[PDB]
Amino acid sequence: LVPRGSHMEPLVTHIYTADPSAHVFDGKVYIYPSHDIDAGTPENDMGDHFDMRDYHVLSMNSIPGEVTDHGVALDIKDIPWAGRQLWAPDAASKDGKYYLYFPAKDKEDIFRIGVAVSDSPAGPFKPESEPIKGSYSIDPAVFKDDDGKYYMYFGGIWGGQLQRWTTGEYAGHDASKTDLEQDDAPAIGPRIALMSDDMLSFAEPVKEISIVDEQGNPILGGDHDRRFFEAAWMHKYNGTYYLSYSTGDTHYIVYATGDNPYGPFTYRGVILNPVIGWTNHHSIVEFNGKWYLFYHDSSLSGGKTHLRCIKVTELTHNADGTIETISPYIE
Ligand SMILES: [Ca+2]
Ligand code: NA
Repeated sequence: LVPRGSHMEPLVTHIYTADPSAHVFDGKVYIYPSHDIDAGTPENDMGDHFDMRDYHVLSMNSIPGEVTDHGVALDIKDIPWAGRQLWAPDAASKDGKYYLYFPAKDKEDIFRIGVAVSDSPAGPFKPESEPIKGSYSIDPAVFKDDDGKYYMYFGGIWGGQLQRWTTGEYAGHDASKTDLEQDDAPAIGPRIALMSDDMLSFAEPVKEISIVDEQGNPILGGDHDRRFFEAAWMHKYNGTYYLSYSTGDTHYIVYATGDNPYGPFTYRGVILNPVIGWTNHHSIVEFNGKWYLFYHDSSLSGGKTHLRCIKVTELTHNADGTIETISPYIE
């Protein structure tokens, strides 16, 4: 039991970890990451090489600090609706219950988002027997706004299948493997829905978020440096709403700002430059008055994209609301 997270070192090494969603529950940091395994499945752009099967919840009392692995919180074998692939999760707390939101493919090989419930932030969690009605695609972030309303941000293109949901019904397994394939049109936007009071469903039809440049024009499909790929995250600073996300094939975490949960959000700049390994996935959390960026890389595995490790670093906002770009391997 030794302290970790002082010089951007891996927070845990006994398992591979990715896609960290960090929260402060009960005055502690709780982290909800994917648990990477060396499944030896084929590698490709639809992500079959990411064949995760369970979640472990991690916690820290301080940063740096000892990282507690609380064991298996949820196993894919116990989720009745799920076929494969437990991808980037998140958690929320309401009225003394804890909710784990997770993307997984159903038995028709279509990504949906499910919820599982516990009395403890560390789990374990009991999955609902079906996924959230009207959910689709991947990478949920459930954000509690200051007014007590909770919103799920979600979506991912390419293997996350968001490009196959243009009409509210799945376009089929022969549909686009990437995006709309119209680079001069506006890019695909992430999704948002207000959550129900009981946290098991959406309280409205799912909305799509507009992301625009500094001149107010939509980010285009061809603009891979700035357009949404996956890993939506929401935080607030100065009353401004910050939508951050991964750009996928250009390997950035970027951010965009707006004045309400639904946007539009105006692209501002880069949160995190590219890491070791193809994927880049993060969260941003305030703990004891300091802001932290949780992220991952493939450093521990010697550069294997599907065997990752989570890390943390301090994140600096300026008073005008801009954020200083982090480069992962400099200081
Ligand atoms: Ca996430
Ligand atoms: Na910048």
